Amino acid sequence: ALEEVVRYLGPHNEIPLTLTRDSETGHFLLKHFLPILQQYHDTGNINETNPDSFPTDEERNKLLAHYGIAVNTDDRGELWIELEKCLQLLNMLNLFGLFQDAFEFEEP
Amino acid sequence: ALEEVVRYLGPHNEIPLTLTRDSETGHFLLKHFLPILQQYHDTGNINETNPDSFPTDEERNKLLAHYGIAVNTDDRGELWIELEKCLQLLNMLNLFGLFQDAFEFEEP
Ligand SMILES: C[As](C)(=O)[O-]
Ligand SMILES: [Ca+2]
Ligand SMILES: [Ca+2]
Ligand SMILES: [Ca+2]
Repeated sequence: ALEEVVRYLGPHNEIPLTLTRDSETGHFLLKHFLPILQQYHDTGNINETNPDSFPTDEERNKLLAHYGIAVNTDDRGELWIELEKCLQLLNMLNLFGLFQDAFEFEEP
Repeated sequence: ALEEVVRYLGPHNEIPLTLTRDSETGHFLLKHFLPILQQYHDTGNINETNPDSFPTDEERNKLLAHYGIAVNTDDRGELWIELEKCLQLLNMLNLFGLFQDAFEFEEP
C-alpha cells in the first residue's frame, strides 16, 4: 500500500512537495522531488520552483548523476529512493522542518 | 502508559538510546538523550560516547540553553520533550534512520 503526506512552500504556499512511501519496500517515490531539485540546481532558490515544470528524462539523468542519487526500480519501471537519501535531500533543501509535524510514534 | 523502544550504537553496540513516550502527553523522557547530546556537543562524534558517563544537572543546563530545548515538567519534577523536538534531535544526531521503524506518517 501507499502512505502519503503533502506539505507546501513558497511565499504563498503554492509549491507542493509530496512524500509517497511504499509500505512494502519502505522507499519514497522519486518523481515528486524533481521540480524542486531542478530549481535548486539551477538557482539555489526553491521558492522559485514552478511545480508544473518537470525535468525531462535527459534532465533527470543529469540530476541523479550530479547529486549521486541511486534509485530502486519497480515492476512498472518507476523510480524510488531509500529513506536515508530522502532525509539527506530534505536536509540539503532545508525542508526537514516542513515535515517535522508529519510523523507519529508507533511502538514496534 | 509508557511506551518504549531502544536501539544501540558505537563500535561494540555499547551505547544505548532509549525513546520513552508517555501515551497521555505524547512527550518523550529527556534524560535518555543527555549522554549522546553531551558527546555530540564536545567532539561531534556520538560513536565515542562513554557508556559510563552521565551529565550533571549543571551540564544539562548548558545543553538545554545551547540547543534551545524547552522542557515539560511532570508532578515528580522529571523532564520531558515534545514529539517534534524528539524528531529534531534524532535528525540532528543522524539517528532518525536507526529508529525509522518506530515512526510512521500521520493519518490523512
Ligand atoms: C518515568 As520513570 C519514574 O521510569 O523515569
Ligand atoms: Ca522519476
Ligand atoms: Ca501532524
Ligand atoms: Ca533530565
